[PDB]
Amino acid sequence: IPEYVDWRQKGAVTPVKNQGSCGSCWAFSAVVTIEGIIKIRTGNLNEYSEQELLDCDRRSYGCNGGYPWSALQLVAQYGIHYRNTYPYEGVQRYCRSREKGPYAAKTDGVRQVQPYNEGALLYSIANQPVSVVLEAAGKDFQLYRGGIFVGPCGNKVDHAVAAVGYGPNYILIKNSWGTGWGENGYIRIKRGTGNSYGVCGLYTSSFYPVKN
Ligand SMILES: *C(C(=O)O)[C@H](O)C(=O)N[C@@H](CC(C)C)C(=O)NCCCCNC(N)=[NH2+]
Repeated sequence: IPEYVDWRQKGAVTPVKNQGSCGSCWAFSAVVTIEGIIKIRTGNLNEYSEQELLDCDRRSYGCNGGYPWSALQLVAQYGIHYRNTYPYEGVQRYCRSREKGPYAAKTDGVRQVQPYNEGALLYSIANQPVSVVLEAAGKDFQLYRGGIFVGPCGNKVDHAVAAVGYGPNYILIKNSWGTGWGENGYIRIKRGTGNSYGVCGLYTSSFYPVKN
C-alpha cells in the first residue's frame, strides 16, 4: 500500500456533516463507509441516510448511541435510501424504510478490521473508508483546530468517525461535527507511536462494508 491515501482526492467522500446533539455518530460513520464503497464499486458518489439507520437499526439505541457494525449489517441485510429521500432530523423517529420506496443501495456484508493493529487498519483504509472509533470526550480533542493531533487522550472510546486516508505519520479522519471543527471537519491523528490502542484508542473497533 502507498505512502499516502486520501479518499477525498479520489472523489469517494461526501461533504462533512453535523450530527448535532443526537448521539448518532455510529450512523454517520457507517454512512461515510457506505458512500465510499459505493463510489469505489460503481463510480458514483451519493449521500446516504444516517436517519434511516438511526430509526431502523433495532440493535442500536437511536440518539442514545449505537453500533457501526449493526448499521452496516442493516445496510447489507436490507439496504439504505438516499439522504434526500430520508433526510437527517437529529432525533430518532419510527423506521420509515418501508414507506420510502425501494432502497437506493445495498451492500453484501460487513467485515471487521483486526483490532489493535495499525497495519491492518492502514490496509483497510487503502482499500476503502473505514468506520473507526475513538475517545472524543477529552477537551484537547473537542478543541482540535488543526495539525497532526497527538492528544492528550485516553483509549476510552466513545465516538464513531470514519478513516478516509493516512500519511506517514497520521490517519485522516472525517468527523461528524460540522465543517467548522478541526481541519474543515477533519482531523489528522498521529500514528506510528507504538501504542497498540492507537492514539485516542483509534484501533479499538473498526468495520467496513463489503460490496461485490
Ligand atoms: C456517538 C456520539 O455522539 O459520540 C454515541 O455516543 C455512540 O455511538 N456511542 C457508542 C460508543 C461508540 C460508538 C464506540 C455507545 O455508547 N455504544 C453503545 C450503545 C449505546 C449505549 N447504550 C444504550 N443502552 N443506549
